[PDB]
Amino acid sequence: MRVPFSWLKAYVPELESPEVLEERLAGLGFETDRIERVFPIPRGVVFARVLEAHPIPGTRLKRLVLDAGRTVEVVSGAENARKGIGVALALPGTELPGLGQKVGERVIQGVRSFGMALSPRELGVGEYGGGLLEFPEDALPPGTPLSEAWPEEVVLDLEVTPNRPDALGLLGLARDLHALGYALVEPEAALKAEALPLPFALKVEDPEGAPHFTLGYAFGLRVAPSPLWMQRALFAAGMRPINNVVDVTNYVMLERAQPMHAFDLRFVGEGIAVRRAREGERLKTLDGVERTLHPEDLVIAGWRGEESFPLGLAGVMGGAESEVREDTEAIALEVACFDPVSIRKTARRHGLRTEASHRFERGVDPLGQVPAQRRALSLLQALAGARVAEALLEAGSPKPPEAIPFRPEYANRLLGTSYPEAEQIAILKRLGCRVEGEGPTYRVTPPSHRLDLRLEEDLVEEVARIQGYETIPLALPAFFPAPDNRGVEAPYRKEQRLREVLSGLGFQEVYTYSFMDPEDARRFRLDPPRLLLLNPLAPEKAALRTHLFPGLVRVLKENLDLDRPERALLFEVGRVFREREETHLAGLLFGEGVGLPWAKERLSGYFLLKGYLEALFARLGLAFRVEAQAFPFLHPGVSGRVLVEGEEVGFLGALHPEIAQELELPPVHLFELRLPLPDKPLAFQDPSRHPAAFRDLAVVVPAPTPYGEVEALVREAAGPYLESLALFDLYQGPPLPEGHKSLAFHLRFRHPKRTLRDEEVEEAVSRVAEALRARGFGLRGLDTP
Amino acid sequence: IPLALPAFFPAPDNRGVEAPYRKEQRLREVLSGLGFQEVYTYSFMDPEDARRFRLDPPRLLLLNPLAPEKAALRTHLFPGLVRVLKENLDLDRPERALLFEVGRVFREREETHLAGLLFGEGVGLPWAKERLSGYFLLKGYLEALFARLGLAFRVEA
Amino acid sequence: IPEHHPARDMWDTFWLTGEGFRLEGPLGEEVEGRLLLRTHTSPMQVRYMVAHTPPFRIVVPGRVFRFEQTDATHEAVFHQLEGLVVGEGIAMAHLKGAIYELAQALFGPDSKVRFQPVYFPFVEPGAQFAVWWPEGGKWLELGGAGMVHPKVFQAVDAY
Amino acid sequence: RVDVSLPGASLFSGGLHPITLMERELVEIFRALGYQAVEGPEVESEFFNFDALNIPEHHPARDMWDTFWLTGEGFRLEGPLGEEVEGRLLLRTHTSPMQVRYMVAHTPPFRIVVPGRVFRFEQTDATHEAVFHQLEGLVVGEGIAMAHLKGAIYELAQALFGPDSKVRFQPVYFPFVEPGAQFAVWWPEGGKWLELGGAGMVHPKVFQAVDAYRERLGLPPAYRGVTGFAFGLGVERLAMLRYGIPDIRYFFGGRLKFLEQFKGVL
Ligand SMILES: N[C@@H](Cc1ccc(Cl)cc1)C(=O)O
Ligand SMILES: [Mn+2]
Repeated sequence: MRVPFSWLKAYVPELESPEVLEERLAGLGFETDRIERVFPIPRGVVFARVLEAHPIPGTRLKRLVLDAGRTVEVVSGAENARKGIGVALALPGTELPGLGQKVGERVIQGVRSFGMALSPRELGVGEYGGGLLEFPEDALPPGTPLSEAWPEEVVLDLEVTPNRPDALGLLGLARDLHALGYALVEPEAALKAEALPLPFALKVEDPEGAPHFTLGYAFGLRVAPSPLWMQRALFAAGMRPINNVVDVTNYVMLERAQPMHAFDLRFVGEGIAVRRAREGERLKTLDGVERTLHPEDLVIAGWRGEESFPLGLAGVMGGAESEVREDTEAIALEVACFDPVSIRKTARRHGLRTEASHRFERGVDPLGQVPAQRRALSLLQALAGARVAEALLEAGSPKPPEAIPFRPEYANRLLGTSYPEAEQIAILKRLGCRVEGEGPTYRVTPPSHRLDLRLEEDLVEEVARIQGYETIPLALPAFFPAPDNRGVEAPYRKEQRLREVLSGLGFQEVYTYSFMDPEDARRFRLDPPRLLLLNPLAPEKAALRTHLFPGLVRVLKENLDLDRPERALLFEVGRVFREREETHLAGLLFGEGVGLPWAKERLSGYFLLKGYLEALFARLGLAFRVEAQAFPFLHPGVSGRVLVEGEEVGFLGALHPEIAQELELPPVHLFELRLPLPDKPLAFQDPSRHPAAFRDLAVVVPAPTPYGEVEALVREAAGPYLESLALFDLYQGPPLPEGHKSLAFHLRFRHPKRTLRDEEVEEAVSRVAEALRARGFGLRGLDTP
Repeated sequence: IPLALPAFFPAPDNRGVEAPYRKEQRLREVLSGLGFQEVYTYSFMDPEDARRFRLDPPRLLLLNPLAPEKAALRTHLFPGLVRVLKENLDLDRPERALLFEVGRVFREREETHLAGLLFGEGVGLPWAKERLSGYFLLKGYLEALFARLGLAFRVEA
Repeated sequence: IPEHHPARDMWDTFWLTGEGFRLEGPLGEEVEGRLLLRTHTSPMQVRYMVAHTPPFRIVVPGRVFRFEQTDATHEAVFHQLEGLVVGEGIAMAHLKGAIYELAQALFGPDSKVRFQPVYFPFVEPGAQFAVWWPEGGKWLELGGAGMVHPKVFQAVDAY
Repeated sequence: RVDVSLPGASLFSGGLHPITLMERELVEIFRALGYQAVEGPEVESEFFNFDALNIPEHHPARDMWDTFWLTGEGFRLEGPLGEEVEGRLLLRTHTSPMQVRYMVAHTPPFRIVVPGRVFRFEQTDATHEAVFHQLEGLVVGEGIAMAHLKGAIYELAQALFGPDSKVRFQPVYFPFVEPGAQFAVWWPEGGKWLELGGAGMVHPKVFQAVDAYRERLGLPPAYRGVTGFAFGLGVERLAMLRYGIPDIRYFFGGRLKFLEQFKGVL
């Protein structure tokens, strides 16, 4: 909202300055996003009177004869340029903002234009440049510098939150400032009404949409330009003056968050009808736009005989045809309260956002209509010499606001402040609230203009803001948290350690968007995404990711394209979606590997990751195991599932080649698990003081048999005194029966209480060799040194 | 006596007073995540090890030691690590070992030291043979550490 | 924050579709309602409250989503950090002390906080706070806050 | 084709020492209560380790700590404000001297917890060490009462043993506190009272020592109108109970088969 300092100052006279004002509004709950000085007018621009306009033959230009102290001529192509109005005359030599170059005396189509008459855009008071500024022919003494009646203005760009719709009216703002202590000046609606009948009727066919609807009657209208003070005010507020009547309605709207519209009675017919639009109904709105109404649109219509026709889009924008113009003599004045939701939908439906819709959507004072009619009619009587009728046409009867229980003690308790009771009640009273009773709990009934005041809490915030959030002291609470809140952070802490151990192990964390490209479902060979976006940012982000690895494989490529990493060991923890939302941990390897920069031998690929992963779980004190299993998105040869502490939690392997190719990528290794990982509780295993038994043995098995099964059997059969068991050598070929291989196992034994006798060992090394062959496996070398 | 918890804004000169302690903790944690195993060794020292491990003599001594092997206060952290290594080879028989210890050392002024020790065959494939170990294995692990700590690491002879 | 409410425009929502998805409630139970990507972490203070009892102090970090145009200082996918301290006798003086502590911890002894009234349907009094950044020498608008709204407590207990 | 169940590169897997884990958990417990952790020097002055704490020589109370006395020159023991102090050197017999150092170097109110290696000339058995760890606590400030010490420990217990845990306070003696006390926490599982540590309201003479030393250093008095509580607890005895360690001698034993057992733990 634009807040013109001098305009506001009319209601709040004692305002210190626009800077101090910005400050005061901040504390009241209104933040200004900008402060601008706006009407610099050079001395060269003077007020002039158009004595006569003469069109130049053969041209579409006119020779204006102007009274500017002395008589001067100027040439203008403006459609509104006519005699009888006052204009802004920039004399030769004037530096106008809008052009950059200097104004001068020049010859145009046979006549010497002594400077030129300005448009809002040329004078630089408005963006409008399609016509001359139109002033009252007597606004000033011809030739007087325009500045002398149009000083510069400072305008605050104020943010008005939805809860304070009353603040969409300058007087509403004035009231808040008043609560702070400033004297408040409310305009007096000096009206001289006439008891006589209104030549039209009101028929509100849809009270849902038009809960409270009034109509004023003003006739004997002398439509003309607005006084200089109003044009200045309107311009500063972002609006453009049109004339007497139209301006008065914008002025009052801007003054008290109450949109109103004057309908030329020529088009009203027998009466105004507030109804829903009949499907197909057409309406050329004020913006010159020809539209088609939806049956859900509230419309201000008129009727004549057996015909009903639309006059305006109720609460959004009036019709083009009934717009008040120079030849208008009487009007029907609409001042109402519309159903916010209705206005909201209609506004959207037609892509219209107006000063009016905006205020009705946010809500209007349910009982402000009648006071608004006086203000407007009064102004119309003063500026358009209107003869106003005494009666109004009213439909609807809103109920006043109810009383709210208020306890000064609670206010102070909730805030942690200690404002004396009297101080509080006074504040409330300044805000226009009525306070009854004598405590401890009062009956506080708010002004109908405050839609935001319904609860006691609502009142304590009123006390706080007027006292000032800075008067609330600082403190820290002390208390024993309720029992069910203990260790409630364990989960969060658990995942954090995980990320931290990973970063310490060597993995680099990466954040990837939670979105997904529906196609990647096909690309990376995954089941289709279960959740989709009704309104995606793009179709490549139309679904919600089901896996974490696809985003990682992508970032890899993108990193190879921008920079050219030789290697990369990444990881990412993120929420994934499918059936249920779940947290996943995924990692990706790639590149040459680990080794010596100047050397050649290296460690990489599957077993590099598998090794890094072994350390991770080793560090987490959890069992890690990788059994072979197929996965669409994995290489058939390099593929297996993950078994943390027995249960399957995810997968590990090389990215399937075909995918690698479609994506133009080298072999990429990776994994993806489901969090949280299992928890293996500690069970301290007191070490043995005694020496351990060392014995080796190779197991001959066919190349196809998985290392896992062999190891499993060997351990399972090694007995309850097995300490270690490690593969220190894998071999296959001559002299073994090809299609076979030997597994070099280092074995250890130890007894907690005493040492082990060779009987127990050599026998246990047999309990294995037994089931080892009984299972179909050899023994290249038993009791090997 | 009832139970209660105090509330108050701590005096200004107490802010971030824990930074130091927190800093060393991260260090230990990153180390354990990089692969190092933490070890605690007695702050005492055997006066002879001064000669054994070729170190200047210990500056602080005990007027009443638990034993003469614990009669001085350690000047270095590595001697205790080299020892624990042997003792570990004697009880159990570790093939490898990547250790670390953070501790207060004494000499002129009491100072905090970080020491690490490598040993064994190294990194590679259990069933294979090619391996990464010795100097450049440590030097490499150490490079990662500082890489992780975002600090310049360099080793001049 | 009801529909067609002017206040609901403060959050541009990403609406989701598709079936078979099981959204689970606070007490692990299977709830319903139109799915969407959370526009802020706030809903979590409702979930937590129906699942625990006061007094307590929680902070909930989290990825949030909003349909918006991505520029140099604007994202559609970012992170928030909520705070919620409920308990008998808790006052706005405590909210102010918390943020004061936040600032000190974040910018040093020469830092300071500032509170201005602002609107949020879930708090009353409502507020926006800024912290003084001595180095860059300027007020950074950090976040909004306020005393939990009566209707929020009622929603929790009703559920 | 690859035997994916085949062992991978033998990258080393690290681990943290039992005491580190225990100390960490303890420090976290108190951080949540607004305590900040700071440390002190292992080699101390008799002044900080004893005198400043109201424990003079030939005093029967000084027998509560069997001191390791040090000798040798060239050693620079630095005081609280970085200055070069004097006094008979010794290995601190408890972390307590640190609450004096911290107090002369800062101003109230505040909350600190100070972990640390301590030394005592004693015979090493299965549940006794000459070299162990303590965790001190010190909360000073205007209006601080014994009701707060009791609440702190109550919180310590809950955090350490669950909702069915409970604390117990009995009067006990310490030259640096008055009232003085010993506290035990209820361990639901093992179903028994574990005597954790001693505590009490800082002693008037300790505050006086601090301010006197401050004057001597040019600083203004800061502990004239404040009270405070402190506490101290043995770490190993708790780590053992918690991790189920049978012999306290393991901690400094350096045995890998032992240490490696704590990689998982957090
Ligand atoms: N540090 C003391 C224990 C202690 C007692 C009382 C307090 Cl207040 C603090 C700590 C000792 O070594 O026995
Ligand atoms: Mn309010």
